Amino acid sequence: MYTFVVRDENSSVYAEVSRLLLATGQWKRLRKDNPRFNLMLGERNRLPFGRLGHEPGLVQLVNYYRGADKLCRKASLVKLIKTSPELSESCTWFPESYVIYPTREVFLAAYNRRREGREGNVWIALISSEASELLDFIDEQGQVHVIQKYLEKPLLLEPGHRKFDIRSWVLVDHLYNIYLYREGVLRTSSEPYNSANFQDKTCHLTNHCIQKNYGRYEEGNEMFFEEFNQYLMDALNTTLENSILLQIKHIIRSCLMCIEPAISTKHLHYQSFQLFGFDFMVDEELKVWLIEVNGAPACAQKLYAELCQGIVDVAISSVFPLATSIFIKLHH
Amino acid sequence: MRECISIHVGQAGVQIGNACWELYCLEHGIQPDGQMPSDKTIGGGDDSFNTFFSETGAGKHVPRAVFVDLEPTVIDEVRTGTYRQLFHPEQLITGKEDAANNYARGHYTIGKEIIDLVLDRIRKLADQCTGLQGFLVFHSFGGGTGSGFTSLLMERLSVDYGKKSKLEFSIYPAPQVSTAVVEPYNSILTTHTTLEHSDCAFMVDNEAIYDICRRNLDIERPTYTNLNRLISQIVSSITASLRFDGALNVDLTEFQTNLVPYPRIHFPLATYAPVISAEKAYHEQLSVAEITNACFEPANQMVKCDPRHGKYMACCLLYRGDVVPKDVNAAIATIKTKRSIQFVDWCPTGFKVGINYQPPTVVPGGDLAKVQRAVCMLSNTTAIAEAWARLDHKFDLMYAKRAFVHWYVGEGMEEGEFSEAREDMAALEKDYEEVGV
Amino acid sequence: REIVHIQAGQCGNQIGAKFWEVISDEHGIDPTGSYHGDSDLQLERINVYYNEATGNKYVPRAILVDLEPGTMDSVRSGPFGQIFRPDNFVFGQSGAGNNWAKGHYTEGAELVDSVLDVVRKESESCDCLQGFQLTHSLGGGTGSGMGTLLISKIREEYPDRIMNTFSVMPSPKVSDTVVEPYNATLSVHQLVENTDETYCIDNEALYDICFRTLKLTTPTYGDLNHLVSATMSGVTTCLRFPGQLNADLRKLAVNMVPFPRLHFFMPGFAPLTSRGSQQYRALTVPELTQQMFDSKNMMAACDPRHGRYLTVAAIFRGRMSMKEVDEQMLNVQNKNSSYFVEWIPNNVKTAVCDIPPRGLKMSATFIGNSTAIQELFKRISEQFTAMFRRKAFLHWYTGEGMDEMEFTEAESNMNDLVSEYQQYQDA
Amino acid sequence: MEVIELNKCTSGQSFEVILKPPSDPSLEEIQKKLEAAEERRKYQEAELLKHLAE
Ligand SMILES: Nc1nc2c(ncn2[C@@H]2O[C@H](COP(=O)(O)OP(=O)(O)OP(=O)(O)O)[C@@H](O)[C@H]2O)c(=O)[nH]1
Ligand SMILES: Nc1ncnc2c1ncn2[C@@H]1O[C@H](COP(=O)(O)OP(=O)(O)CP(=O)(O)O)[C@@H](O)[C@H]1O
Ligand SMILES: Nc1nc2c(ncn2[C@@H]2O[C@H](COP(=O)(O)OP(=O)(O)O)[C@@H](O)[C@H]2O)c(=O)[nH]1
Ligand SMILES: COc1ccc2c(c1)CCCN2c1nc(Cl)nc2ncccc12
Ligand SMILES: [Ca+2]
Ligand SMILES: [Mg+2]
Ligand SMILES: [Mg+2]
Ligand SMILES: [Mg+2]
Repeated sequence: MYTFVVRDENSSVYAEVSRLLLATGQWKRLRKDNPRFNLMLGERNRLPFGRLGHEPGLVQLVNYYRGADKLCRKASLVKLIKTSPELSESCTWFPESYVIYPTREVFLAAYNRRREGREGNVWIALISSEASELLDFIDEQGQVHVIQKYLEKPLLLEPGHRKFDIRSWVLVDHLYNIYLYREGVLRTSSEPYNSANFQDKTCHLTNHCIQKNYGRYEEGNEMFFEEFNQYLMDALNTTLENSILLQIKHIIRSCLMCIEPAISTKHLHYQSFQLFGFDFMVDEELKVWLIEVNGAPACAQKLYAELCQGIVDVAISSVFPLATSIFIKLHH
Repeated sequence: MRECISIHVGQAGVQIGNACWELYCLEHGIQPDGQMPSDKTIGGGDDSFNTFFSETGAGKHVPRAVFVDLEPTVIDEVRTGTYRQLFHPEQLITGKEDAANNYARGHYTIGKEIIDLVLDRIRKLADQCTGLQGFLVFHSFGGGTGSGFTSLLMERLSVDYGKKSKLEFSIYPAPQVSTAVVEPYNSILTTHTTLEHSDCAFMVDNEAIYDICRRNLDIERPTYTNLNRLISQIVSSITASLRFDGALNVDLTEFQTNLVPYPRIHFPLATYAPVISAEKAYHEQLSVAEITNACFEPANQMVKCDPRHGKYMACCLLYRGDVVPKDVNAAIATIKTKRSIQFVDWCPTGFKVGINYQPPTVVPGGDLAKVQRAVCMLSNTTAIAEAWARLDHKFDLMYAKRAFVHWYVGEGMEEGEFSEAREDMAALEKDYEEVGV
Repeated sequence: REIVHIQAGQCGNQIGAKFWEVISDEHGIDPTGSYHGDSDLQLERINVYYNEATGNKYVPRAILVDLEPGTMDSVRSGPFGQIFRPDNFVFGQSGAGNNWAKGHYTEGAELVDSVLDVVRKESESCDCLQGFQLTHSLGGGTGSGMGTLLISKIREEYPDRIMNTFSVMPSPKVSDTVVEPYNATLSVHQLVENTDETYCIDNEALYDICFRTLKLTTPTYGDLNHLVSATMSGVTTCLRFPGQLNADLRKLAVNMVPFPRLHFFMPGFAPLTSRGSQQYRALTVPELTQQMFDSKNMMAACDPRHGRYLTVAAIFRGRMSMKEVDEQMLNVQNKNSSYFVEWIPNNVKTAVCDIPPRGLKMSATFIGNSTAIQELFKRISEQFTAMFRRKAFLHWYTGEGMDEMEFTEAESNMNDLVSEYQQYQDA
Repeated sequence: MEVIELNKCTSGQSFEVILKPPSDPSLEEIQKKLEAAEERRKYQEAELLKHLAE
């Protein structure tokens, strides 16, 4: 039998991956602190990578890439793009961002050209058009935060005149194969998009939680690719693959290839995989923008069974084999 | 010229000492009887190799070394082995009953009765030195003698040789070859007591050496002899600057200056390449760039850890064989573009490089192939703290139940030394975290 | 590192004699004490158990004790009886009557000083005495009562030496008298305080093994002692032969005993063999490993799955792949990790010896410190209380000067030992 | 790459390469703790011999 431990009871994804493993009859679950495991479904904070790969006679695998946080924290992501030549200061798919420490050096330099050319000049932290009022908010909080150009002309679904974000799930296995789950999900706003006041932000913040009119156009404010594609054909005379998905695969490949030297476990004494959540924003011109990367994402109830089963097939059973593919392999 | 005295404590320290001195003799052309034909100054001299060898009027070159173990069987093999003529009987010190894998028995019960004898034998070597620099101390973390007696000896050496540098070669415990279940206790106890008395310590994890022997030497079940010959090669690379003409790491003080900017964080990581099997009939000789690049693969380190996720405070490259600076710099420029090499902000980002043209020596009939060029990298990286985290975790599991603690208390030790030692380790791990984030 | 061996009483002298037969053959020593062997590994650590005599003769460092001459006469008549130093035969004439009080307080007290005289003479010749090993039963009177009296006096004169015992636990399946639970309970109380290591050899297990596994329908003591001598040869291998470990009794105690009172080991052996019958297929390393951990191969009638292992020492003997041994031993722990306490990391150690025991090409001996050993002491505690609640058969003991209180005290301490084992089975 | 302090001899050479600049207890105390531990051993042994005398 293969052995595994569960150290993040709050993970809906890996809770489902536990059951699948048990249901194979070839996987036994140990107690949190038993060291003689094949697989660690690790905690999200202070995972003890230093204690992995030192158990004689056990091939050990873990569901997190040490060093992947540099991509999955808003402040670190901005630093990674501005300083990595692979992505560069003038990367075309990441919005202008600046890291602001709250007790701004160059942010005001760009914001003051904003007043020059009279261009769109709304930014986000939490949304505003006046810098000195978002900074009163940043410092009356406590922690660091990024301020980023708010995209004023997003692509709006019809009917509804609604805003949305695209969540892509990406699995990276121990060989650093990059697998894009074929099923995405649009996280829509049930409210019409109002550009006259950002203080009212239920039509701007597209989070499924922040939508507490919610459930009107589609179940749970979730529009999946089948329907969204048919829409792009009827409405705009194009496909999801051509207008959006090419850029998304390009962005995913770019991000993950940039940090591969820093996080790869190819020649390590333990092995890693990780499931990422990429969040994309599409603009008026069918142009995709990366918003953030989630290192511990959740799924949609529709897709849990399929995706979690895919994690077992691609990420776990590839290392521990037992006694049609739902992924698109992004090549590199 | 300034002398260095090597001290080997316990089984691991003695058997590793055997391997090192065998190799030293082969590297300097010293025969098992102590004769050295190439030495034209009979009876003395201040050559570089005289740092490790004294000379008799009869032309015998005698290691500046003392061997000490609380039980005699291991040192008895030195007394009757190939190099028995090399050592004067007074440098081979043995008791009759060992520390029974018990730090407290080695440090208190048994150590109190032999420490004065050992210091007198060390004094005998020190008196033959015109300008002694310090000591190189070889021992295991896990043995009762290697841990317990070493810490007592290190304390007394600070008292009797206050101005002398002390370097360690320490064998970190690995279950695949380990002998005792209480080795995590002995490691933390000895590291706590010794920390302030050691200027620089090179840890060797038996797990790393074991896997290197299996992977690269194709030895299915490596023995101590396999491990120690490989360890002696790394030890030799580290001490070559003390035994040969050169400008880098020429005195023990220079090791601390070059490798240790803070006193407590004095555990440099050793990485060695290339390790090639003698049995392999076809081999392609690795270039400077290939062996240098291998210095950043965790599989070639003396302790398995991930330097990409720590910060560097110092980095030395020690080459032996056909190497010229131009190729080193070319290899480094390439490596810097493809690897995660982060230094602390208060340290310059640079490599100190030393090259000895004499290629590595191998013991005839050994497992290591002769190579055209080799390198040992000494980097002081916070990533080595992973090994402390591992050791402290095992310590915590047993100590939470007080398992085996009665054996130490029964030797005169107090329970509070366990928690005192563990707190020092907690502070040490905290130091590495402050410097590495 | 000399060991002084002591065998007391009928059972102690019968298993003790067989032990010396078995290891004498393994070291190439004949009944006359002359060495006619082929390998020098036989002599490298021969001094642990043998003194050297005039003419290059090897004399077991063994002392034979009993309150009646009968069994000791059988030993001196036995095949190797002429190898023991005649002065090391120390016997009375009255016997102990299966009465712990007689061995410990009256009959035994008259003889104990002359046993200590022989012990002292043997110890004074020792370069560096490791300690002592005692073979005895707990259900009788001499080995039980006088044996534990010797242990107490030995500790008083050698407080810094290791005391190790091979202690045969009584069983109603192999029983001589109804008072065996009394004698065993009184002895266990002594063992808990005055030994560092005790191999619990359960006559219940020995009987079941002869009956259920070796298919002997009516086993004798000779059949039981065949299992005992094979186990005793196994667990002393690392003391008698030069290995990677260079093991001794103190290192064994340090690493096997996390808490001083919990020093009672379950021995195990594989492959299980009956006398005068040789099976011809050698066991593969996987089969050796699986059998050695099988409850049916344990010499204490306890279910290891009813507790957890605190520590384990395993010894493989013969020509085999040490890489395969490492893999199989790692396989057992990894596949059954719940039965090894997690608060003692890496608590299973393995040794290998090239010399196999007589009649086998490969063998495995198991030494377990398992909390399931509490089942053995509970068993005896129930049989003890069944009689003691009615004070039955007590007059045999009060007639020697004992008081009921001393029985109550021994009962309480053994029940404490049981609950202390239970404390770490739940941790 | 800044190459500095290059030193050459017949046995080899050494040099430094920079890529980027920056951003005890006394004998008396030992003797007492060893004696304190020995005191504790002898106390424990005296307790045992007392117990064995009872
Ligand atoms: N690399 C290497 N490790 C060794 C060697 N000998 C022992 N060890 C390791 O050292 C640890 C045990 O310590 P030892 O040196 O054998 O014990 P000791 O210092 O003699 O102390 P005591 O025997 O307990 O009195 C274990 O972790 C062994 O794996 C050796 O020759 N080479
Ligand atoms: N530059 C930008 N321009 C326009 N809208 C933006 C934006 N940055 C963020 N948003 C909007 O704010 C919402 C939340 O932003 P963000 O993704 O950074 O927070 P979050 O981390 O809580 C969601 P998750 O963690 O699931 O990705 C996005 O869905 C998006 O609609
Ligand atoms: N295994 C084994 N048990 C024995 C042997 N002889 C006696 N016993 C057991 O020991 C107990 C009797 O003790 P015994 O040694 O004969 O009495 P003692 O001479 O006074 O020590 C009972 O439990 C017997 O079953 C023997 O040769 N082998
Ligand atoms: C649970 O950890 C342990 C258990 C036992 C031991 C050690 C560590 C270290 C050396 C002493 N020791 C052993 N001693 C003896 Cl005599 N025989 C052994 N046979 C097999 C294995 C080990 C043996
Ligand atoms: Ca000379
Ligand atoms: Mg987020
Ligand atoms: Mg030793
Ligand atoms: Mg009888």
